[PDB]
Amino acid sequence: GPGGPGGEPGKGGAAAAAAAAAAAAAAAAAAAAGGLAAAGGPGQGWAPGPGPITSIPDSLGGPFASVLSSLQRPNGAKAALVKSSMF
Repeated sequence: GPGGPGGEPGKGGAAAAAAAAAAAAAAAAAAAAGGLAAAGGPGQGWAPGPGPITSIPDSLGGPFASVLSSLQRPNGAKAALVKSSMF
């Protein structure tokens, strides 16, 4: 036949994997000692297009984005990871 070539081997590495495993533990220990952060983005936004840097609030006590809804009806059970349980 004509043949049947292929592609060079990808990039492997054990350290790259271990690094991720250890990194995870560190974050856990850091919080155990006291507390540093909660998530990679303190505030509400995720808006379309490029936006300004995440500047901390000026004695407001709320998320980055400013509330627009005047009358926000009462709602509950709105979370991605809800506290589950089992017998």
